[PDB]
Amino acid sequence: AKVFQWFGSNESGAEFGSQNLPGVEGKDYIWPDPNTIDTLISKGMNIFRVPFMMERLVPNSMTGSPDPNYLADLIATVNAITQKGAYAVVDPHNYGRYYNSIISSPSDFQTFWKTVASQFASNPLVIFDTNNQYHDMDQTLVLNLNQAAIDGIRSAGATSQYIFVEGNSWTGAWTWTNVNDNMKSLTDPSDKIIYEMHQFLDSDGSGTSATCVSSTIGQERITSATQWLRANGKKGIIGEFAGGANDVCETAITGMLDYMAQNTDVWTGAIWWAAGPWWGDYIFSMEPDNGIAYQQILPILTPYL
Repeated sequence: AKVFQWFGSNESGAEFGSQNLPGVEGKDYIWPDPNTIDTLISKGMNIFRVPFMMERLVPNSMTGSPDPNYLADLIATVNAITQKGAYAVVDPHNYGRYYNSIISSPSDFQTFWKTVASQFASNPLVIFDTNNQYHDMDQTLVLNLNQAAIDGIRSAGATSQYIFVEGNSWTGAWTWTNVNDNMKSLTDPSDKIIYEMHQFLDSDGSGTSATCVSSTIGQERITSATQWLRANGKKGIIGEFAGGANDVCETAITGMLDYMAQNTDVWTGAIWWAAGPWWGDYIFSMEPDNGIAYQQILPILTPYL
């Protein structure tokens, strides 16, 4: 694995067009291309995070049965990643919400997670990610949803796999200590919780501009999260990060990762946002062979692979 336990990319597309449910495959959304994943594997990446919509995988009620077609494509994508030996993160890219309403039933969420984990229980290279970027919702609820997900996953017999938990405030690293302290209390009989945090480098942290605040902004924005993980005996991962293809952002990216590399007692690695087949000229596209980050950023990341 060289520098970090995990270093890789998001593989985005199956969650596209979230205003259109169920939406239409090939029109509103698309699954990752196994051939370009293989290229990224060949460059040394060993983790691929796969966003999908909860409502497309389990329509109508989260306690119901899966949609066969969307599930079949999730299964195929996971197997393409893991058959080679890399890790696949199963990411319900749902912001703590289901049909655009806050998930307020931990029991219902636990049933959803038993359903999903049952599909992958024997695969130790699957990582379950409780939900992408909880935000603007009750802090105790976020804790309880993460715990319910863990309980559902382990109840399915999926005991070998790591579980990525996410906090409130869009799971931002720079905001973590201000809001997410209660997340320290999560329990897991397999002792494989990783605290996933996200971090962008533009002024407001939204990850929507190619301009970075400064050449040190990434390393600055993760220092207090690093100390929190260490003080509480936890492990973390950066599950979503990017910067534009310019000198300032390239320096900020390297400085962030160099800082994480001297703090591997807590940091397990990082996952770029994003590859996937429908990004075109996106400022952060890691998609081989022509994404701008694949061409201009990947060369600066090779030291960590």
